Amino acid sequence: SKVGGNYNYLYRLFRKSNLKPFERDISTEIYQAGSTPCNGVEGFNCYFP
Amino acid sequence: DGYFKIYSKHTPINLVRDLPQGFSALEPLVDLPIGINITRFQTLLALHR
Repeated sequence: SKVGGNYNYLYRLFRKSNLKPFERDISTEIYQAGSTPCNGVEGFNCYFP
Repeated sequence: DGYFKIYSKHTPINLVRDLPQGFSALEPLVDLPIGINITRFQTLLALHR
């Protein structure tokens, strides 16, 4: 916790399902929460996990 | 659970094109904790020029 803050720590917010014990998830992509495909560009209902 | 279990056994044969009738077991050899989700596989061969 340095002056100005430390930002080398990241975590996933949104997921399509639950995980299994002793299994990892490192691949990143875009997540769609509505009825319209995100088309790979950040927009409404399109947030980086 | 991530663990990759491998067994093996070695035995010669005198045949042309078949699977002979008989009994033989397998024994454990080596285990590595790769721990990657897996759903497919393939195989590689060799050719003589």
